[PDB]
Amino acid sequence: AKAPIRARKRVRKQVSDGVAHIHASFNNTIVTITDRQGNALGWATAGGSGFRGSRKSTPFAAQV
RNA sequence: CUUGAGUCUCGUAGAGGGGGGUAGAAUUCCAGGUGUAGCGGUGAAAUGCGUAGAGAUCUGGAGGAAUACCGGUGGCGAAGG
Repeated sequence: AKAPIRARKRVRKQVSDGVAHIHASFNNTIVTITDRQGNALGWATAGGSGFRGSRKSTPFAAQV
């Protein structure tokens, strides 16, 4: 063993495939990637990107 | 008398009515797994929902109300329908 790399050479799972489920809501948009059996692996939102109801509800907030 | 009106047979369309029964789907709501700090609401957000484990996604469970399409100036009703 040498001293370790500056950016990772490896990654701890490799399940390859999933589903992005989007709930594009009337006030927001919520995006969650889930494994193929529907157990959610991680998520993020429009509204948490510094937006209230009034801006989180847009395709640009959803894009983020 | 049969012509107005009345009567049965018989062909027949129908969201007509009353009584009871019913299927699938949905609006709603919860838990928990997975996940992790977000969710929700407008004109503005606040009010409201969370982090004490939500929202979202999967799976389990709960209630009460109503039938999208079809569909027509159509068909039916004593009218309200």
